[PDB]
Amino acid sequence: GADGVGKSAL
Amino acid sequence: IQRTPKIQVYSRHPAENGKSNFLNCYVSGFHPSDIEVDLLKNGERIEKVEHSDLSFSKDWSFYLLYYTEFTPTEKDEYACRVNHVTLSQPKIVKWDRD
Amino acid sequence: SHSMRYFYTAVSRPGRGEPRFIAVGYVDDTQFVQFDSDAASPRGEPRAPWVEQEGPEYWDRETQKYKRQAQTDRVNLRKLRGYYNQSEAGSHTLQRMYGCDLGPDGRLLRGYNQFAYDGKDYIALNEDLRSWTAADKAAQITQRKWEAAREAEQRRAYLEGTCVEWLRRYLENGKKTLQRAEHPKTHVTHHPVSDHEATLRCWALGFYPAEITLTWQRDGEDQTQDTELVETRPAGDGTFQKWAAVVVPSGEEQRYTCHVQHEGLPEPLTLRW
Repeated sequence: GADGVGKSAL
Repeated sequence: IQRTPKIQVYSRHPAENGKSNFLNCYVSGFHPSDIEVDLLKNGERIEKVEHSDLSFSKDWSFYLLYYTEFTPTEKDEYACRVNHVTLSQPKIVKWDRD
Repeated sequence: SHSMRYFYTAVSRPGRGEPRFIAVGYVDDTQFVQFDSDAASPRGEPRAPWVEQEGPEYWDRETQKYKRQAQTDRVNLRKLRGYYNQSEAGSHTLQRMYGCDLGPDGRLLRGYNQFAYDGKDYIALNEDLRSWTAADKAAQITQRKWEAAREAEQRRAYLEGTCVEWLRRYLENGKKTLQRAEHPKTHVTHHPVSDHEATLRCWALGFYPAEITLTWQRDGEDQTQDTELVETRPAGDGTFQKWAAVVVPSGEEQRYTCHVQHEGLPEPLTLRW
C-alpha cells in the first residue's frame, strides 16, 4: 500500500 | 545526462521448433524514459505485442520487457528494433537462440 | 530478507500531452500494482494474485493515493523547472523511490525515500528517517521546505509503521510464491569462434529471486577480467535468467569450470564442459 498521507511537494 | 539502452532478445523458455513460446525484448539501463520498441518477424512488425510497466533500478535507469507469443521454426528470423534519443539510428538486434 | 518498494516516474511532455505519472509497487522481485495516468480511466491495477482479492475499499483508497500523487507531481515538475530556470520546451523527469527493507530476522532494517531529477540524485531521506541529504542548490530549497513542514516525521511514520504492516500482510497473503525460492536450472553451451578458440557460456534459467552469482574459473582461479556477464533478465513468467561467458583456446575447454550460487541451491553448483 502506497505512502498516501500528506502531500510531498518539492 | 542520457543513458543508452542495453538490449537483450531471447525466449521465455528454451526454444524448440514447433513449440509455442514467448519472444522477449528486454531494454534496460536507459534514460530518459521515452523509447520505441518493436518485435519483428522476417523484418515485418509484429502486431499484438505486450509490454511491462515502466520501472527503474537503483541507479534510476529505466527497464521494460516487450513480449509476444510465438512458435519458433527453423527458417523464421526474429528481431527487436529499438529507438531512443541516445541512438543515431534505430538499433536492430537479431534473435539468436544461443 | 524481504522488501516492499515503490517506484514513481513523472515526465513532462510539452507539446505532446499532459505530464505522465506512472507508479509501480513490488514485494521483493514480484510486482503487485501499477498506476498509469495515461490509461483511459486511471486506477490502481493488480499485478499479483495476492492483491487481486483485496476488497473495493483497498483499491479505491490506493487509486485515490495515486490520483493525489499524480497531481502533486504535475506541480512538482513545474516547480523544478523554475528552480533550475529551464526552458519550457524541454521534457523532464522526476523519479521517486521509497520503501522498507526487513532484515533476515524479520525486523525493520532500513527505510528509504529518495528523489532524482533528470536521472540525477536530488534529495534523499537519511537512514535516521529524521534528516535529509540534498544533492544541489535547488534541492536545498526543498530541504528547507520539508524541514519547515516536518515532512520527515510523516515519512518516518509510513516507512517504520505502515510500510512494514503492508509488507507483512502481503508476505502472509502471498506466502505460497513470495516465500518460495526457485533454484536455477543450469547448463553449459559451447560456441566455436574460429579454429583456435571457442566461447563457453554458463546458463542459469528459471530462478527466483533475481539475486545470483555466476563465475568462471580456470584451474580454480577466477576469470574476473575475462568473463562477459549479461544483466539478469526477466523470463516473463516471474522468474529470471542470466549467463556468463568466457573465450577459451581450442583444446583447453576442460580447464574451465562454472560456479553458480543462489538462495535456492543448498550448495553452490559446479559445471564442466
